[PDB]
Amino acid sequence: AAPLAATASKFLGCAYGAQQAPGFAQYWNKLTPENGGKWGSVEAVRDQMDWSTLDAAYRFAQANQMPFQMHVMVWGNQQPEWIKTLRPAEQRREIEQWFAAVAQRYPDIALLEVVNEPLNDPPSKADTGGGNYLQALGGNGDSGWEWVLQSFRLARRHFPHTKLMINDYSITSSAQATQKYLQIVRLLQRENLVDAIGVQEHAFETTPEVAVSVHRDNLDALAATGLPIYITEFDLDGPTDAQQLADYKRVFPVFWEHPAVHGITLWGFRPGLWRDKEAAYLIRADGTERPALTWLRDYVAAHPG
Ligand SMILES: O[C@@H]1[C@@H](O)[C@H](O)OC[C@H]1O
Ligand SMILES: [Ca+2]
Repeated sequence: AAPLAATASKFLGCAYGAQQAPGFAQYWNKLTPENGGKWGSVEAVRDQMDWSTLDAAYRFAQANQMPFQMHVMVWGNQQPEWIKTLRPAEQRREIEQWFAAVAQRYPDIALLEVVNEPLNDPPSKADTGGGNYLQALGGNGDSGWEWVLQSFRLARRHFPHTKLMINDYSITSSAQATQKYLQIVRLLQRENLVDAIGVQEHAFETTPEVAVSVHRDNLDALAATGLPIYITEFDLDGPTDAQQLADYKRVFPVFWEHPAVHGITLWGFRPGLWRDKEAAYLIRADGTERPALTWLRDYVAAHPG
């Protein structure tokens, strides 16, 4: 039994970790580590690196010839706790060492997610896993996004052959948010710092009060940069099987059939994925496939692009 996108022109991948492991390669052909590549997962204690969970995702991806998306170098959650109180110069040396460490250990990263959530969750908080290192990367600076520039400069320096991606949520749901995001992309491109645009597209981003057409128009706007688009963390809630199925039919094709979208990654498929309470899983606890998954296999087989 072969992955859904086996004969398609773009990948259909999934978040990977212990609860998503069973049967993974029979469904998906690309992966992102759900949690193990966050900095606070690897370096919870300063200067001792626990690569075990990240190694598990990378080794699995390689064993299965699937592209690996490193998630994530800079974010405002699940960052180490010890960095919060260091002076910015010291924080910066730690950031640099984290970049260099990842680059050395993982030579075959397909897509490096350098910054996730610049419009929503910058590393500027000092709560649990907040990081509080925005000023180590120059803060907002002249342009308003200096720290994003600095993060991508470090990634270019340390990963000279790797495709660099920016990622965020609640982008395609509004023109104003898409224009905001594209200002960051514009600033990055002044120095040719970014290679791909990611948008997460969780359930909360694609609800029907905003028409799918508006998401399509914003995809076109993002695509106007000439950069490839990736849908990075897709999920649709399933309080009933039928709501989930109807949502899949309404939402999924718009992203899948967009000529600038070069891959979609679901944010899990088995119970225990992030939106478990909302029953976003496509396979039930008893191992059975839900009607949205039945539909999705057929739809992807019929849409190779
Ligand atoms: O790491 C993921 C993040 O990028 C996004 O906010 O969705 C939840 C997290 O699991
Ligand atoms: Ca260190």
